[PDB]
Amino acid sequence: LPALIDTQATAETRALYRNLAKLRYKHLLFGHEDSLAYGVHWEGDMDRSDVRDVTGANPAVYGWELGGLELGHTANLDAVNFEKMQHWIKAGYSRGGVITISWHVFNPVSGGNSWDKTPAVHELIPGGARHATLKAYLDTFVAFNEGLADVDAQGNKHYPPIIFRPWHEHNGDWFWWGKGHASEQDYIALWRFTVHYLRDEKKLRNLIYAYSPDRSRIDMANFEAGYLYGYPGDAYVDIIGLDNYWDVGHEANTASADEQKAALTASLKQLVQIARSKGKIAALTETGNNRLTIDNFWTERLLGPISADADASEIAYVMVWRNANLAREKSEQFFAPFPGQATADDFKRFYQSEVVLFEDELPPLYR
Ligand SMILES: OC[C@H]1CNC[C@@H](O)[C@@H]1O[C@@H]1O[C@H](CO)[C@@H](O)[C@H](O)[C@@H]1O
Ligand code: NA
Ligand code: NA
Repeated sequence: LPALIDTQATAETRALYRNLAKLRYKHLLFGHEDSLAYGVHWEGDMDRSDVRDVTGANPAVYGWELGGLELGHTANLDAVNFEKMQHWIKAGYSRGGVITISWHVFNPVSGGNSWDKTPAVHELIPGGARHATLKAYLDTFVAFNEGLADVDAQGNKHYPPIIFRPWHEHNGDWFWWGKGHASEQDYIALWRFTVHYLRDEKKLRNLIYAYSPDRSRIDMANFEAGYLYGYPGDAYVDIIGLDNYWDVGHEANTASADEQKAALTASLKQLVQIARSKGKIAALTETGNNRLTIDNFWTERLLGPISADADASEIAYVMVWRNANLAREKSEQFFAPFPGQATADDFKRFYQSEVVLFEDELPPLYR
């Protein structure tokens, strides 16, 4: 019953959205960022994942990241080669997995990265001096997407559906498109242009658009108002997402574990209520406990609070962030386990739950 904002979406893209809308009541898809690219202790293998090394299964949802594509780089900001990324997207999709993409766009004004707060949104939007730059940046995604296509025996082109999740965590102040660096109206203009350009001008038909504020900057006494800061309108969003690392044990959060569990459930309950009111689908688009320091994290801090409330449980998927490779990145950072990591057995339990689906037990999402 939810309908995509692209009324002409490909059959496979329509099917994915419809099937997520059906599956969400009884199930939760598990996702991992950069899951096939590397893990904490390995890089180079062309078909491997830390998640699979622990559980025997790939994640159901594969997250990927485009930052640097817009500058013509051959690899993204975490050194993931774009040609390999296209291969991995196609491989995951061929197995029935779901694809989602974020984009830590570099700062066009300074040439710095997404964390360089030099103002740029006002320049990029329609009427802005750098509007040609926004078009050029988006054109690089159009080209990347073409490298995901196949053409069948009848001459018809097919693509993997993509849950495209741009301009994320915009209620935070850490990215240049965030609060304090861009006005609310200019952010909305940026989002609306992104959709008009990709869906209407460029006629991409394989996208599902996900909106994803950060929970850590939402007042829980006024959740809906905070969630809807910068919301561009129902004609511009398909997935009512949320990045919530706060209620799952973030080091800076002084709330007790019991308060945090309750807040996780409440955040997802309200997310789902917003999605229901709008005819959309909700998802926990980013979460996790960096370095997996919390005993029984998966069952006690993630699955338990989601399953505690029937509204909260109607999220369609949950994705955790990447497993950075220690040999080349000096800051230890990971959100899924690897063999021998302390939470590995609890992650097996999470996988084993009847609620949680990894790639190996997905129904056919694309018909
Ligand atoms: O803390 C984990 C996430 C939370 N969401 C914002 C994101 O920037 C952050 O992780 C960083 O992600 C970038 C892009 O992949 C990466 O370069 C950094 O090293 C962090 O993983
Ligand atoms: Na669900
Ligand atoms: Na399961």
